[PDB]
Amino acid sequence: VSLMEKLKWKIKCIENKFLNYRLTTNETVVAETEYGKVKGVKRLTVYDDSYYSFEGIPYAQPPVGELRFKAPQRPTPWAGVRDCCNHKDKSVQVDFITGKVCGSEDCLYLSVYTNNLNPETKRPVLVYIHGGGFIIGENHRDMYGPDYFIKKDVVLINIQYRLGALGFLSLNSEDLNVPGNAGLKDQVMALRWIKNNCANFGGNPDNITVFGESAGAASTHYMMLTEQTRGLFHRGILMSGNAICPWANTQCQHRAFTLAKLAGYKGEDNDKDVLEFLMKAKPQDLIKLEEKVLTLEERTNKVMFPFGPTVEPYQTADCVLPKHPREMVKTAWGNSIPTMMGNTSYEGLFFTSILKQMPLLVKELETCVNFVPSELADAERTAPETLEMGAKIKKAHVTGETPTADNFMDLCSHFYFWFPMHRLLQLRFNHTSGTPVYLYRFDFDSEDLINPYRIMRSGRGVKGVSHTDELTYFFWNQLAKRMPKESREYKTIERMTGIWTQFATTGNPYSNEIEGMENVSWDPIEKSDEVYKCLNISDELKMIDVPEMGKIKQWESMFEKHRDLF
Repeated sequence: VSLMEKLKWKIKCIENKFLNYRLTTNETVVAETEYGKVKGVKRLTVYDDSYYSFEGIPYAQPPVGELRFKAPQRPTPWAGVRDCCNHKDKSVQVDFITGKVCGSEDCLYLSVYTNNLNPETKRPVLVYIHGGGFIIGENHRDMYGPDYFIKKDVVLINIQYRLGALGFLSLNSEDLNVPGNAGLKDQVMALRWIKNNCANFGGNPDNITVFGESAGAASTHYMMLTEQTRGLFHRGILMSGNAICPWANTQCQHRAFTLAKLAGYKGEDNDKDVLEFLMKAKPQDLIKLEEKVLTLEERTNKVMFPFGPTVEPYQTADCVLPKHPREMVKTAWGNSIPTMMGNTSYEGLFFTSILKQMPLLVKELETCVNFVPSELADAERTAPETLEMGAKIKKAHVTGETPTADNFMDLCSHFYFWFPMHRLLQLRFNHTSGTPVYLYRFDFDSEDLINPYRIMRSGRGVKGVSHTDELTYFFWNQLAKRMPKESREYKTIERMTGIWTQFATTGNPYSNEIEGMENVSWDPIEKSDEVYKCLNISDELKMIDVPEMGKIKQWESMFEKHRDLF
């Protein structure tokens, strides 16, 4: 991020300080939880709405010392009242704007929001799991403010969970009890807290919706796959992601050793000596080195993060992922709850800045071997079969005689999002009770209202709807402003939160009370459908055939000889 955007960010952080004080009221309230009482407070919004706010509710013991890299433990209860009028630290991470390590190991908290603590009827509960590649993110309201959602009569809960190597270190040796996925286990403990405590805030424990974007969508999907969460919630929404995405998991068991070596470890490649080393290290020191762990080959093979969700090397009581995601789909309890999935209309547009900085990436489309699904390719990417499959991908996305940045970004939309969605839909149809899945396509472009990911990506002035652009219309953030009610942006906020709230309530995203839906016939996708239908969300709401269908089928064709792997 440039100096100019850094200095502006800093000014916005100071302004958000002052705004937050002005919107804090003196109406404190006290709620009961299974571990003790919590004090929260009424806050106002810039639209002059109000909501009750509880931040910093612990759902697990701080994972420090001997608990580092381990499954979460339940928290210590308290006899008095805990002050929850203020946020806690985020998980240790690199700050996307400053580039400095920030956060704390003491990060296992959630926040609860609602416009009415004592409603006549218990309300739908929506739980947001934030994205950020499993390496950044938070539930702070300067990024994820509930100010738009609390216009609806819902309970909204935003959770945190361990990130990076501290959340996703994995070691083969069963004796060490570091199987991996600690951060996903964090999410599990949070969802258990929510089911067992949302009643205290007017929530219906029998009508919970989990949703998330990007890594939060992969997370929502993991929470729909694992037996650990069976029946804990009742709808799911996957926004630009799922667990089949190539970036959403990784067999990272050898990278603990690699990280240790980067941090100055001398010794053998041996799980116990490496763990004992990492257990001593300053948490900041490990997180700063994480961007250096992936090898050239791994990066070439499109492995996106060194640590992340993994198939656990051995089964334990708290095992979240005992098998690969595709195998887990075959028995998943979440296949049989109402589900909504969607993507934006130009997902890969996110990588505009990366392609300007490393223009030689475009030459990857000369053969496209690096984008062949890794289960079909070779690490070398030189096998004749890999070349043949790469030629198929190239036909799908290279439009002229010279591959272009636009072509690269289009390819990325499919590699990272549309193709794994198609794979998931087809696999799920074979293993479900018949509960509906609805598709949306977010296609609303504005720069009058933005969110911090646009700064992170240097995407100001870039026309089109990138990965993360829809979040602006769901959550307040410290770059936002009050929009006029007749503005296209305000209308889109009402539409997006209205649709999500409607789906959370009934399992059907359609509502006649949502402006622009008068002629919308939004049917769920059927197994028999050759072509997916979706609600395209622009200035108008229109049911259309997914424009991406043709390319989706071309990617599918790579599995013609290997249909069991599709």
